[PDB]
Amino acid sequence: RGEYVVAKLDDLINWARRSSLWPMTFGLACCAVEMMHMAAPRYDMDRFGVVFRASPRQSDVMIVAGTLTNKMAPALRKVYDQMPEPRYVVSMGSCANGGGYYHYSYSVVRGCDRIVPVDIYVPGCPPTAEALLYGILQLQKKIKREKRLRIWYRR
Amino acid sequence: VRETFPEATIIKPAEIFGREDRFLNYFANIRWFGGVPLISLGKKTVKQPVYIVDVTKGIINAIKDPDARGKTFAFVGPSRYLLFDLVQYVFAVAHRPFLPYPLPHFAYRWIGRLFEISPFEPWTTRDKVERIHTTDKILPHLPGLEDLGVEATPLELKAIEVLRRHRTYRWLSSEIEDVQPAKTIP
Amino acid sequence: TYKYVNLREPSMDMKSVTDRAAQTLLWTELIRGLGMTLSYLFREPATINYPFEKGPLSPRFRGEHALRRYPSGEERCIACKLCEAVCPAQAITIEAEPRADGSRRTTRYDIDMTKCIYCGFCQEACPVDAIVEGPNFEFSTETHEELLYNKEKLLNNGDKWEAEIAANIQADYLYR
Amino acid sequence: MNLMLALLTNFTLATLLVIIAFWLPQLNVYSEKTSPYECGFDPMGSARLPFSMKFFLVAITFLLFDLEIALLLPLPWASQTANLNTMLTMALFLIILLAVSLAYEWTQKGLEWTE
Amino acid sequence: ELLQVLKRGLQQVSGHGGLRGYLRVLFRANDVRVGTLVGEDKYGNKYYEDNKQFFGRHRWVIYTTEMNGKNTFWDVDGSMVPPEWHRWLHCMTDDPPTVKPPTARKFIWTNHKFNLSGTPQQYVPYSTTRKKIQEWVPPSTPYK
Amino acid sequence: ASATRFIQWLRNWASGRDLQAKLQLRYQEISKRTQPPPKLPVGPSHKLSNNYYCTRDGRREAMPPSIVMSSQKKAVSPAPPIKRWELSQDEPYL
Amino acid sequence: EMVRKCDPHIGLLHRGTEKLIEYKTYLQALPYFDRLDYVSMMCNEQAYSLAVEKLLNIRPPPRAQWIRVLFGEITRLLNHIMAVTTHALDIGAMTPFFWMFEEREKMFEFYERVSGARMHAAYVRPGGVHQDLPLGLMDDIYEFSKNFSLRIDELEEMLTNNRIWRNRTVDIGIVTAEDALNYGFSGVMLRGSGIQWDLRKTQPYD
Amino acid sequence: MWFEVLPGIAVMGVCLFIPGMATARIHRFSNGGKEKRVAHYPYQWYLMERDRRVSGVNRSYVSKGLENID
Amino acid sequence: MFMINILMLIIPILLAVAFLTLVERKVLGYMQLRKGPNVVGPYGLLQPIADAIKLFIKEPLRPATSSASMFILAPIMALGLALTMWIPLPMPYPLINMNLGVLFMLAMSSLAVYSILWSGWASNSKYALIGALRAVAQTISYEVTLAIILLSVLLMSGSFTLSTLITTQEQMWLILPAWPLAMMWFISTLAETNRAPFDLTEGESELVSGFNVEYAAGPFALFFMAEYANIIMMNIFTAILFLGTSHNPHMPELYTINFTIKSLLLTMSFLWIRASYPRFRYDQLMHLLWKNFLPLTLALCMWHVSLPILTSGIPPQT
Ligand SMILES: CCCCCCCCCCCCCCCCCC(=O)OC[C@H](COP(=O)(O)OCCN)OC(=O)CCCCCCCCCCCCCCCCC
Ligand SMILES: CCCCCCCCCCCCO[C@@H]1O[C@H](CO)[C@@H](O[C@H]2O[C@H](CO)[C@@H](O)[C@H](O)[C@H]2O)[C@H](O)[C@H]1O
Ligand code: SF4
Ligand code: SF4
Ligand code: SF4
Repeated sequence: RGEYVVAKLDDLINWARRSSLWPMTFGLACCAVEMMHMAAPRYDMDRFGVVFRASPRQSDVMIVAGTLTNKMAPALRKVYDQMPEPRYVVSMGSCANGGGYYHYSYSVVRGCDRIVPVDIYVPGCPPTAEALLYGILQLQKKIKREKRLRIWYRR
Repeated sequence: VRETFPEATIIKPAEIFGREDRFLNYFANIRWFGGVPLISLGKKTVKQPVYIVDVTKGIINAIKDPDARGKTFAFVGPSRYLLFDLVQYVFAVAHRPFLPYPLPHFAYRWIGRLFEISPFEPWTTRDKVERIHTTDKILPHLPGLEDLGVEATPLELKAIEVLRRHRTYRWLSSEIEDVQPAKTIP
Repeated sequence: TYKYVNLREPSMDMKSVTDRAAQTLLWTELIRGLGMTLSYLFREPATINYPFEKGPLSPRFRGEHALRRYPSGEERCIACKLCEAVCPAQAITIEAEPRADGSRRTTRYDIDMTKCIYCGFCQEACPVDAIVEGPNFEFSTETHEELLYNKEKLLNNGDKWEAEIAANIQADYLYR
Repeated sequence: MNLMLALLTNFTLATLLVIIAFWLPQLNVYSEKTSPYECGFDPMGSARLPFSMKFFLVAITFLLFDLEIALLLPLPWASQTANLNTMLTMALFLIILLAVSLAYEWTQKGLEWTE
Repeated sequence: ELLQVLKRGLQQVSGHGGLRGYLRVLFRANDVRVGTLVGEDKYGNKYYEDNKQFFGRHRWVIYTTEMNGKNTFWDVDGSMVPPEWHRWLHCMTDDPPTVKPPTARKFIWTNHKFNLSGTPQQYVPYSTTRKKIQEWVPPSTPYK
Repeated sequence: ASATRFIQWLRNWASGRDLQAKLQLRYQEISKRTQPPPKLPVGPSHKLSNNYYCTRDGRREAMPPSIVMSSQKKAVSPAPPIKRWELSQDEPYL
Repeated sequence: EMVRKCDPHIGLLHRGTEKLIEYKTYLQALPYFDRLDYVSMMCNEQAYSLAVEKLLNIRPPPRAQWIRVLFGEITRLLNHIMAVTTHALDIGAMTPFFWMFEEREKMFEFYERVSGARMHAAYVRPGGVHQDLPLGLMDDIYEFSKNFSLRIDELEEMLTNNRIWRNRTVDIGIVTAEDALNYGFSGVMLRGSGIQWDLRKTQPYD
Repeated sequence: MWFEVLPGIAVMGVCLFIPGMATARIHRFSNGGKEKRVAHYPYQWYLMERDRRVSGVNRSYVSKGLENID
Repeated sequence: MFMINILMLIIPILLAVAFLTLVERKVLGYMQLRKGPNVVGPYGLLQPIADAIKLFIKEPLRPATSSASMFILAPIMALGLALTMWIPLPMPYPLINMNLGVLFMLAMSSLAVYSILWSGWASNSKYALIGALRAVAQTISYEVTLAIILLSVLLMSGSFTLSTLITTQEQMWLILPAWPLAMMWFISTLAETNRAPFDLTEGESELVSGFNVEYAAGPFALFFMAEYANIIMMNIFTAILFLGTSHNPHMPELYTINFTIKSLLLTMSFLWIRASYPRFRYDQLMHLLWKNFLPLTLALCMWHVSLPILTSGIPPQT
């Protein structure tokens, strides 16, 4: 049965992708400090297989951790575009979510979803390190629900 | 569709060229096989390709225009080209060596079925081979892009937008003025 | 008063000069640094087992917003708009009118959770403890629109979290 | 034949893994993805421009010193000679001269990188 | 003392109802410590404590395998903890709801719900106010 | 706190310190998470008499700046020269 | 790899804070100061609170002033840990960052217990502080403080006498006392060159 | 706890054990239960090639004793 | 029967490398007061598999400006040469017995440098170029010292055959008579394998990712696999050189147990060292080797030429 095989193969690739998420070393402002706290010993994101890597070529997730200005917007789009696929974006904190407390500023992008597609929105100013860790686990369960090969099979 | 929905606006484009097209990109990707096979060298085919943004604007303007109901439009580009010149132009813009050679329909229809074995997206099919070599009809009775307030964008102004990524590093920076336009057909 | 962090004259007697010679050639101060990371290898790590274990919080924690009721089930909010006035981020939007009875109540009460800075000024400003920041911090969503809370969402939050919220207010209201 | 088989197997397996890596994943190629990386902003000038070498003098010296090891490698075999008086002198003579050149380049500031 | 260490390890297998239960928790929660059961909530979650563990690890929950019709044997998240145990688990208080029950209100949810984002029962925003301008309606009869 | 004797000796020796006396993980020495209720004091203005606000109104005592010169003897400095600092008796040299 | 010119292009985090503040009351503008040097949140609050108190011609009460100094020094620990460990991390010494952010994690707990927020407390306000210390908090601060000096020693055992660390830091970025003054430097950027200046000593507050 | 690192070390150790064990056993199997002959120098190769001829089965590792003298 | 032997070499190497990544993450984790991978499989045992599968189903990228042929060649060469470094290693029997096995490894190690040089150059990117030229500088720093150190040790062994090092150390480890060489050798292998505190060609905190900044997915994995395979190989080489294991011909597996333990512990020290020190500046690496190791290595080479002659302890040529 092809249906059974592709179903299992999705489980395999989905499990590999969510079990080895490598976020880009990318942070913008306050919220990057809570992201550093998620890497710190108490939460130790690395114990989930979540490893920071600097190069976009070697990254799977962009955590937009902080305010996106108009001056920084092209640069953020550049490094997102340079990520190989599949790639995911986590929007962290009010600034990245929808502009936050600089929403009405002339120099601030009102939400990073104007620039990149966003998979998970993590609320808070800043979200606690645990709130971000909850967001990463929510992304893992989203990846676990992907049906790429099942959809390919039925095309 | 016309009987089922008599007020439908039906739009009949030629081949649409653009960044994600399967037209200009299709020709440029033939380089991976060396030479470019063309039925009768592509001298017995005329295309009138149309720009994606022109088609999009035509669709948007048809939604707002009340005249577009129950009408049929033909969205064509501003110039007609022989297939040989068009494919030659593609390789000139991409700065790739162009080595055309005739291939008969039966032999080239046989290559299409070969590639049809792919369980994924076929690189080419027999149907695609026929469509590429079908001369683009002339339908004066139908309204066109100009009837929707759209100026058809010439191929020469947007090919580099599509074909720059097919160049090697040596030729990436070449500007829009380096390649001579292909011969058209008045 | 001040002190010098790095103003030393090293000893030049033979013993001190040989102790530095051994240090340079035998890497003694580098070995000492290996001992310290070795000593951490054998310590118990500080990692907790999230989500089975949670980081400690206090009753003052500022999390997800909720609109509260009186014990009778009446809304506490009276549409005074003090929370809307003080909101540093202009994240609250309110409309109000006389209810079908004579009551002063809101018809719109929105919080743009992507404008909010979770500062808690709204619950400080509220005269009737109607709007609070609750203890919930695990409400990340897949879409932006899910973070634009209207009055129905906030009343549901209060009904969902009142048991914990009331106990947290009970622990902290004498500090307020 | 054993060695050539081992070399052929090693590089074949490496080539096979590259082939899988390029033909198994789903590709999505466009201009912005494949542009050169430089921290989010477009590079200023080409990466083929000259890159100054500040250790140029050490690199040339490496050539002369690398040939010394070719001259010193046979020493374990040279120790089997009956004529041990001559080899020991010449073995020590070569090393001392290698040490002398290092001392000369060191004192003349050849090991310091240019500014 | 090494043998004493290994006996504590073996006592963990028995403390988890045999090797099957031991493997169940090891694969569900990636931890096999045995704690004192503090209580269970109506959704099946079980709450444990061990006050000789350092602050932060001295309390924990073993999530229920099924909650609200959803299979949570492998898929668990922090939003499955109901409010009464939320306070105890996050150390906002010392007293579990078994000892210090919460105040009962008619309007409080009887059935807690986890995070519903990404499902058909997710929250969708909308304006809660009614139309502000009434448009004139022309007469339904001709007269002209 | 649960480390065996041998491991305690090994890691104490490796670091050169007595680690057990100053453990970086918290145990029972920290405060209870349930505390008795406070009863906070009141400030000095909580009086029923002799408490007229006009006599304790800081804002209304602020005055507009004093004009020294408008464009309408011994030399001075902005303040006396700063006294020289002294070395710590606690530990003059780190 | 020799640097001939450094041209810092900033403004990639410019969010018009100073224009936004003009549309806020003095209370509403305070949280903007948490988000400036977002590693020294309460110190930023205090600077603003002192300025508004000075214009109001009021004085915060002694207990608030003592709480401000206490949490100002707690904040200095949070900042200096970040400053030293990320600096060490950039130079390739990654391990001390982890040891010390578990201490930083314990200090966010003090922030959260007085304000309910780990970072942007908005706790120090013109007139004093928002709320009083919860009972049992000073006991916990004392427990934390009693062990921290040992953590600093562990940091020093990794870096201070490390010949690799000294090679990377000794004689790097020398600034003369005269240049530091004219270039507008302050704080450790002045005291590193021998200048004897500290506003807590020369122009004390609270 | 630090001993949770051991399972990875043990798995790495068993992997690094296999090449050394496999080469030894394969050499015994391919050389009639003995160590593979080492021929670093031409003399040792000469003796090997003689043993290949002397064997009678074209195998340098099949050795003939006093039963092969008459 | 030789092809089976080849596979019983390559396959364990790759699996050992994969689980070295897990061990490194755990050891760094615990030395940093955290745990490291412990969710993906029990004790994080499946983490290496997830990383491997994930990387090979990730889209690979050919940069628009890169030189395609050398861009693809370089990662192939890195892994191919990494596996070739193992064929002469006696554990206790080599796959390929070589008279000059020591020299073969010097040649293959020098050739493996070009996988850094050509990957970095072929990328046509500034951070990749800077990383590549750091590889030139780092090779210039260590190779001259590295080969002369081997020569000093082999003056006691008597040949370039790797199996003879076992015989030389039947009564005693060579680390006793040559601990000054063992120290300078151990540091050299850290620079040889581009390991901290000499992790300069990738130099993450300075060059983002250095020579392999443009590599993704499978091609990136090959460089990672090659890098970790050389960590193990050069610590095995160190164990053979200085911590010789006794070989019982009738129970070779006893050798492989003791030999494996020593090589593992040496490999752990690479992780231990990475967790403990900051990074050299790459000009300071050159001056470390040329102004400290080289003067002492030259002096010790003279000493180890003379010492066998003056003590009448010259080793046999065979
Ligand atoms: C009877 C006759 C006998 C004749 C022979 C007698 C001679 C015996 C004594 C000779 C001296 C023995 C030591 C020689 C080894 C080389 C020593 C050396 O050069 O170290 C100094 C070097 C320079 O550093 P620095 O201090 O900054 O500069 C000095 C002034 N310019 O600094 C360094 O090299 C530091 C290197 C930094 C990186 C270190 C990272 C790893 C540290 C832990 C390694 C532990 C060693 C384990 C070895 C394993 C063995 C297999
Ligand atoms: C036969 C084998 C053993 C022989 C050793 C061969 C190597 C000899 C090394 C050169 C010795 C003399 O050459 C060298 O000259 C310079 C003067 O610029 C000396 O001094 C200079 O260099 C050293 C180190 O760089 C600096 O700390 C010092 O500030 C500077 O004055 C060196 O200390 C000395 O080493
Ligand atoms: S969301 Fe809050 S904490 Fe995060 S960057 Fe913006 S202001 Fe700072
Ligand atoms: S917490 Fe602050 S920003 Fe959020 S709604 Fe309340 S007052 Fe506004
Ligand atoms: S929530 Fe409170 S402050 Fe806001 S309008 Fe209602 S009663 Fe007023």
